[PDB]
Amino acid sequence: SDPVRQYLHEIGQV
Amino acid sequence: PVSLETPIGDEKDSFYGDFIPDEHLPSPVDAATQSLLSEELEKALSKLSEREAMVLKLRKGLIDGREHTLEEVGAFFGVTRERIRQIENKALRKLKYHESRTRKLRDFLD
Amino acid sequence: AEPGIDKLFGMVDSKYRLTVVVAKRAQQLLRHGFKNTVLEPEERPKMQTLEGLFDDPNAVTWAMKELLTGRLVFGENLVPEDRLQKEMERLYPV
Amino acid sequence: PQEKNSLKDLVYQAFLRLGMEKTARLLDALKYYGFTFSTTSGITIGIDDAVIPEEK
Amino acid sequence: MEIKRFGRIREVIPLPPLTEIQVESYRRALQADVPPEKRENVGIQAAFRETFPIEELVLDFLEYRLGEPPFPQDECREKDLTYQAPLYARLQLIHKDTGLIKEDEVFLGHIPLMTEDGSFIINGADRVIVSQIHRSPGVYFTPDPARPGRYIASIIPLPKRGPWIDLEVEPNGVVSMKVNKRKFPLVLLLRVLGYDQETLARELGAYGELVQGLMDESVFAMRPEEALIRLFTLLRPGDPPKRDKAVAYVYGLIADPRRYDLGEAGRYKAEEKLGIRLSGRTLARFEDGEFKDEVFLPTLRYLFALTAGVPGHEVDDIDHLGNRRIRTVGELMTDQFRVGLARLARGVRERMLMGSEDSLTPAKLVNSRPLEAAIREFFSRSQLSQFKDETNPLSSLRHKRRISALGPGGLTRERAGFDVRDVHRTHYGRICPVETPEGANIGLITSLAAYARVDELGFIRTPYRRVVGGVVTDEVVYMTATEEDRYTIAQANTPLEGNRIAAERVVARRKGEPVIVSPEEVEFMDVSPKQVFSVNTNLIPFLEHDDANRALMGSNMQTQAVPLIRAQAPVVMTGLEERVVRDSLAALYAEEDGEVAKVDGNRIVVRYEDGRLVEYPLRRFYRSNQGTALDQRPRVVVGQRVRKGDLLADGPASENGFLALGQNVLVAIMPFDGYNFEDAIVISEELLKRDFYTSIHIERYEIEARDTKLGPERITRDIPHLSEAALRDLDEEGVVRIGAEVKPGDILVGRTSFKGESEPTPEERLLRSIFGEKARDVKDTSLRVPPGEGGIVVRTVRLRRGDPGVELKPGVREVVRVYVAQKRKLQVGDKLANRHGNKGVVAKILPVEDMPHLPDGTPVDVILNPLGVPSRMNLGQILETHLGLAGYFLGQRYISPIFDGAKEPEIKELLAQAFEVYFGKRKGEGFGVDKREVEVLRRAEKLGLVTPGKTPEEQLKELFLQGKVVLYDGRTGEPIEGPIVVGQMFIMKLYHMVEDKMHARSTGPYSLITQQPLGGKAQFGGQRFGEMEVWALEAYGAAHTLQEMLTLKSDDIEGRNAAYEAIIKGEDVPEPSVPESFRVLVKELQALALDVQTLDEKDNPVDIFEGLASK
Amino acid sequence: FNPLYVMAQSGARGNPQQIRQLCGLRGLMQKPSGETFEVPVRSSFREGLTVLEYFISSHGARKGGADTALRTADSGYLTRKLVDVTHEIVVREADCGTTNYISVPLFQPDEVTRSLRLRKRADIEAGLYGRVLAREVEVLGVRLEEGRYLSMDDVHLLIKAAEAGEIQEVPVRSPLTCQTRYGVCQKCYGYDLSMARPVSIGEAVGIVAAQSIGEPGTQLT
Amino acid sequence: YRAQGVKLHDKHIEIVVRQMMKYVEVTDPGDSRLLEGQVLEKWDVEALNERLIAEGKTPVAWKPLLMGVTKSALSTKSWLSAASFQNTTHVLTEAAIAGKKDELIGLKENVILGRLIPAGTGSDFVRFTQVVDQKTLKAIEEARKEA
Amino acid sequence: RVDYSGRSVIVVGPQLKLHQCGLPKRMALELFKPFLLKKMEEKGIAPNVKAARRMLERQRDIKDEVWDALEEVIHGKVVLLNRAPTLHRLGIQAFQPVLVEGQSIQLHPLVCEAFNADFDGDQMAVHVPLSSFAQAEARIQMLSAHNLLSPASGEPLAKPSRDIILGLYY
Amino acid sequence: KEVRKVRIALASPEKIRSWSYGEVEKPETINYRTLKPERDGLFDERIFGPIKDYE
DNA sequence: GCATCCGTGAGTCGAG
DNA sequence: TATAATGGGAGCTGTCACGGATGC
Ligand SMILES: [Mg+2]
Ligand SMILES: [Zn+2]
Repeated sequence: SDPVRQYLHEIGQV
Repeated sequence: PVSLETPIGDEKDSFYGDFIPDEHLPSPVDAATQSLLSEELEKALSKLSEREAMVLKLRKGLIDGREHTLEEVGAFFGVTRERIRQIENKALRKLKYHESRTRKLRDFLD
Repeated sequence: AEPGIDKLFGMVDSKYRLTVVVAKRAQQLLRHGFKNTVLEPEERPKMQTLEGLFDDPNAVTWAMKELLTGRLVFGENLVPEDRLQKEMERLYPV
Repeated sequence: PQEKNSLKDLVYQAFLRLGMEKTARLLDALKYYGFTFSTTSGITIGIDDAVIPEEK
Repeated sequence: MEIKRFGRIREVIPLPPLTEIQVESYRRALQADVPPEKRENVGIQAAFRETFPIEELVLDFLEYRLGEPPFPQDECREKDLTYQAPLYARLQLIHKDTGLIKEDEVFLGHIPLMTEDGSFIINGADRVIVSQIHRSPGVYFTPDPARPGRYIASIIPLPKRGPWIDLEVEPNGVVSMKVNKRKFPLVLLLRVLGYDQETLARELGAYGELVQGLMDESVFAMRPEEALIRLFTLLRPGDPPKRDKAVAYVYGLIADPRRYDLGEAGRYKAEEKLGIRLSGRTLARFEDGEFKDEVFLPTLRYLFALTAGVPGHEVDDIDHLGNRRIRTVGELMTDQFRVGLARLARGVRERMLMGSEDSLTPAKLVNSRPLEAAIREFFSRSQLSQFKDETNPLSSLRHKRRISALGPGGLTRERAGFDVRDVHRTHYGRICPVETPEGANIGLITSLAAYARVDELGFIRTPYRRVVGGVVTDEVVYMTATEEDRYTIAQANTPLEGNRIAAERVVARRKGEPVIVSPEEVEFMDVSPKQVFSVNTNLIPFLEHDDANRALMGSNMQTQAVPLIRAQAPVVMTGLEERVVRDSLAALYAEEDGEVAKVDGNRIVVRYEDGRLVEYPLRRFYRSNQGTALDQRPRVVVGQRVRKGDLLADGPASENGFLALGQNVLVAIMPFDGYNFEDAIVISEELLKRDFYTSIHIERYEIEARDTKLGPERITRDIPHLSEAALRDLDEEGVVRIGAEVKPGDILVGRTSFKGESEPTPEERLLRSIFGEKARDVKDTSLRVPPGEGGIVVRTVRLRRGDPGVELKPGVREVVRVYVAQKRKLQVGDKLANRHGNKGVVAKILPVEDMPHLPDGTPVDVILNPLGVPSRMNLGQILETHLGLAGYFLGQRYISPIFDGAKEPEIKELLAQAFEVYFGKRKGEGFGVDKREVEVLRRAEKLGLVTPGKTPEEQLKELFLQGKVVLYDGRTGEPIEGPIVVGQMFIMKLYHMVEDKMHARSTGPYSLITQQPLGGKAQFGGQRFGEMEVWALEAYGAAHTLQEMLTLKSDDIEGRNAAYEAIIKGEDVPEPSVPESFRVLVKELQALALDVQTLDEKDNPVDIFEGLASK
Repeated sequence: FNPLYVMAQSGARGNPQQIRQLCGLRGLMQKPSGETFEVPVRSSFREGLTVLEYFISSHGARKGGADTALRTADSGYLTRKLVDVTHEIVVREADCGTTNYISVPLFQPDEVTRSLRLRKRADIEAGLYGRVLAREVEVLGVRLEEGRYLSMDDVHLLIKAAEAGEIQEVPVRSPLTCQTRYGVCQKCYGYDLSMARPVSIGEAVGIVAAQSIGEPGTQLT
Repeated sequence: YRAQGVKLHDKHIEIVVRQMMKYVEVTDPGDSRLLEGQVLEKWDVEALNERLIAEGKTPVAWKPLLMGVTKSALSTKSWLSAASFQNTTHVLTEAAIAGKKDELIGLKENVILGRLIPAGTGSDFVRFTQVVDQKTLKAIEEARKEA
Repeated sequence: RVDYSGRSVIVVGPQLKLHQCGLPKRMALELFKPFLLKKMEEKGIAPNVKAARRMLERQRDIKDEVWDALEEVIHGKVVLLNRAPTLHRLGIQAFQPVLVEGQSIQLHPLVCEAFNADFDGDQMAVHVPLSSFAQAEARIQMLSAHNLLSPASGEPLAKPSRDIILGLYY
Repeated sequence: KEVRKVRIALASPEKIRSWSYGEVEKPETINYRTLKPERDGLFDERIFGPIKDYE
């Protein structure tokens, strides 16, 4: 629900 | 710039944009005035001859929206540019006279 | 209360029809400059000026009074609209 | 004695029998005389006009 | 004249400084007069101490100072300036590595100063910051609505200073904690705090079945670190559980004094409720690397003890005034200061990274813009910051004492049910039960009681006298509601001989409950009845005789009273009318004993004992926020000996130092020809003749001349196409001359604007050709007097660009202000009211000969309908009228205190003494009883008013003692058929005046998008014909009228134009067209990707845009 | 001829409870909880209250004001709902032709006596007045024809007949049973109550219904 | 209302109640296209069923439904009426999906359009009524006789 | 929001007939302004409409003949009075205006109940129905004297009250 | 013709493109100096029409 | 079937 | 245009009742 949190999570997968 | 939706008051009931007038679209009064002006102009132009009213209408753009040169109005009536300048000047002379007499078009001078 | 309002409501099946008849009649009177009136010179509605009695400018008052006389005919489909307008413009030019 | 209810009834019956225009006239008349008499009647309120019953 | 005061109640203490709730609060907040080293950590000081040191290089706070204001108050009001002081802070930058120290005093901007009277001047306008009531922080226990045998524990910090935490015992038996809408087992958090199964077992074991519900094996198995990471994964899912991140987050949520602040009041309430001591304002601590519990275990313990039904444990009443506190000016302002400071700190930390890590001063590190912005935002745009109400001095005095439950960090209006709007028993002596707004805000906006003061913690306290044995001391104790609940408090009117209680049975309160009690059981006693009510309510005489609903209106309406040129204090006062004027600061008094050297309209010079010569300038014809005139008049003469505290000048709405909100008029209570109908009021033309109810009002007009891309606007006397008649009262520069009378349509300031580029229509070409006159470059933009306004020009202010001391907003060459004044006589539609809630509009002004009159020829002033009394149940006005009659003839005024007043017998006595003067005079003058007086006496004994058989004089006196007299109808000469109540009543002219409210519009300005008329008199607006109005027209079946409202009279453009032209041509109005707002609706639905199609009967598209919107 | 008494009796102003507060005792007051105080207010406004009594009264005053304030929004909202639901209903014709109708009961079963008793006058008038008769009705030797709008007199006659045991209920045309599409018809509607006569075709009847139900809303306690 | 001393005719409450009972729910579709549990106006199912039973088809079995004034108002055939009431997005999404056509039957629709409402002087019953004076009337009559 | 509308404080007008209201002249001059311009043209008060309007713009340029003209304009016409909240259809009624000096609208006592109007400072709005049709609707359907009974109960709405009752009873 | 009905329906991207007089390619509103609308922006005269009549 | 969560509503006109 | 620099930050608490989808 929080686009920032989502994006940070995606970033953290690399 | 500032938001038209900027709130006025502590109630949610009013916006800033609500206090801003429209200066673009003519008011009922202004529209009325312009109409009356056209009608008084036609009334005054009817006191001329058809030809000398037509010369003025053609020269000032009341017809077709464009202001015709003396050479064009003259060529349109089959007369000389000097002839048309002359009938335009005597037309305008009669207009000014009828104006001094009836005082009709004065109030539209603002 | 409008004078003879009860009798006027008497003349109609629906009060709104009274309103329509009155309104349209007043439009007729205004359009033809009252010279189409069914009233007689002593029946003409009057208005008190500083000068004195003059014709009542109000067409709705006129129309209601006219209606009260009985000399007006109202209903649906009495005559084609164009024909009515033209016959009226022939009888009372503008 | 004429009071709210009787006067209301009067108005209604007058509406039925005499119609709108006359009832309007009746209403204006009732208004006029009512006011007129109300002023000369000598109705007022002093503190002694609220009367404590001995029974209290 | 003589002033006779009633009542036996002796008040041991005077009313407190009335604006002290404002003044002391702000004084404490700024600590300006305290030398920096001696400052307590509170207010601004506390904000700095909280924000600093800023760690990351380390920036630390030393001390702050406040300078003097750049401009005085009068100047600020004149120039649209905020009255304020420069704030500086001495900061030292330290490099912990190097040891290096750079220290400097940085300028943080300005902070607004409170004036002497407790108000502010913010951008030229006077404002009040209203105190805000709210729930006190602390730890509360409320019953759980779902499960009866269970409870909810709520931990509440200060607003914006933390999340609330709720402790609950779930149906499954496990104890849950709710934070930021997430719930978890409280046991986990306890484990993070370092609790072990042994400690919890020994501690909470006494309450049998719950502790096992607290027991969770897995949690006790894992050490506090694993529990901290686990808790963090519960609170912040998806965030990788780095241990330092977890420590930081939990600390920030719970133990961080920067992010979590219980009140000082929060702390005190917690300590008091749970019986513990807090090391600080946080729920836990971070000490020696781990977390240490503070709050949670005592609250859990109390919760369990309560559920178990252990004696000594109670639920909390959240509307109890022990649990509800006031946030005053200082606290609110300080909050915003703290916010701006935290932002400034964010900026500092960011600057401590970029740039050179070596060369930095404190001046380079600090940007004060966020702080300035937070404060400017609070004072300008907050809801609690209000345009001051200064209609009359009492208006502002009351405004400053108001208490709001609304505003930021508080209730919305839907959030307010019955519970909050209620009068709590604890409101006694603290918040007035009477003075609150009628309507939607009822119970939300309230007023501080007269003897009440807000303590340092923010709880309202009320004074009581100690009673030892049966003896009442003079020692007063201010108590909060919570402490008040402990004692048995006797009523203030309980009989006394000396200091001893003289009654065998006394009326007292125990926890608000009324009770009959022995003098031995009396611990305290009320100071006065005045302490129960607000300042406005305390100004209503015979209040005990007025129903509360009407008394409310009386209170509120005194606020609306307009200062009158002839204004007088009431003939019946309550004894507060002097104090109010004094505290208001409107009236002027002498500092020490002395002699008056000079007396002028403009100033008073006094030579004191000191020998020093002090000059007091007087404010003359100044315009208040509401446009009433504030002006001071000298009450002393040259060479007069004055003492300390003696009156020098009267302020507005005061007479010889007494509050004058109105006039004393001779009133008759009786119907008059229906002009009295339904609260309407009839008055005598004599009132206008003698200038009673006449008031001065000043309106301010303003105009700017600015730079345009088309060339400069100019303020000039040269205005295109205008007659000398039109320009007559304008000076060389184009500004109207002082002293000129201006009427609607008249020019105030002449201005020209460069005409926007346009091609003249061929019609204008022909016209211009006919008259041979060039169309001017400029248009007439002049400021004119609006419809219904106008008066005498009393002032002009002009401010140009390039002249000393003045700078305008960008683009603005010059600003002109014109002040226009008017003397307003009372007229039909103006509103009058008394202090008892009787209010009405003036419907008729009769010539004096039509006015009802006394036998001796004296006509009455006002005629009030008796029908207004019985349903309203306000009898105070009646008693006021009677005592006013007595006073009218005896030539005296009275002070009848609230609830200890003049009673009926005394009023009868005064009335008798009055009758002697009213009659005996006549008998001596050689006149006997009138024939008509005899007739009236006949009808009167028929009414049982007089005793039959007594002499006419005896009977007339019997009537006069009932406050009734014989009254003659000025029209007939015949008497009114019965004796009528006549006397002096105090009546005020309120701020609602027909002149201000009357408005009409034919055509006018329209809105941009909707093309519908604008709103309001000020915009020349049209009336709103709303949904309900439309319903009315529909129910009448009036279709064409309704259609007119929807089209020709609103947003149908073609239609309204055509209608105007038709009406001025005498033609009937045209058939209406499509309303522009429907086209707007269609395009707005197209913007939403919905296709809206108007169709004909054949289901073919109809184009209402007439080809204009289609390609 | 006392002024309070005269005003009260005439209906010019005042009602008994208000007069009771003036000359009588003020009476019992209620706590904020709604629970009543044991001690009443013995004083009357003529005598004047005691600060404790006055304060005790304020709770109820305030509760009343809050009641009102919060009620006007609820009534308003209701009215708007009613308008939105009934707005299309108009008298669109003279007779829909239905044979259906409703029988207005003149007797309510009484619970305490467990037997029928006569409904109150005004209730019957509210259910009867200005309605078209569904079937012919003969009572007390008078023939009320089918299709007759009931005058207030007609209603009084039916009530007197009911007292004489002649008739226990009245067949009547109603909007409930009306078959008119998008509205009602003149007959099923009846009197336009404001004119005491048959409603005119075209009257927007739904709006009037909503306004009629909605207007008193702020007075309901 | 009676308890508050408010005299109000049953008639009005009946108009409202009538609108409350306006709708029905299908128990069995019969030979129609309708679905079981589907809700529709009583008028429409009566017309449909008389169209089916006169066609020799099994009629729809339906049940009376009572819905409150809010729901009833929101369920009306007119989408301008419903969307101006409340729940504008819901009303408008379903209306827009369905390709719904507002027939401008009631008052609100016409008011929104700035039209002449179908009540009072706008009613089709009294709307077209003509007035003519006897002189012009007879003149026209002679004119129509001579053709 | 609509044109040809206005608002002011209301005052009792006992002397009024049931079909009348007091309407302040200054309000009337604005509300009827276009009609007034036309009439000012018919009578010689102004050369034309533009001059008439220019003449009404300044309050000191207003002579007494325009008031007589305005009296002529409003003849037989009615205005709508409205008071908020408009709870039922009698929240709006039609009255024939009687021009009055002074800034207050004068309201007839008998209609106070239907408007729930009183004299404690209530204000009302005025509207001018423009067309022959609207004016007809107002005079016939909406006129105060023509609606005497409650559309709700059928009982009399405009009826004696307060002072009137008091006097008659006395 | 007279309007007897109002239809409301979903709009294809095709219909939305048929309504459109141009594509707004730029976040620009009006020019900071001239105050005239910026080309291809939200106020563009080439898209939504001329600011002044017949000019 | 019955808890439960989410979304949607909550009087009018005036002024500001 | 090049030292190295590698996962955010502010939360908002005193309604209240209903319709309707969704969940064990
Ligand atoms: Mg009022
Ligand atoms: Zn029917």
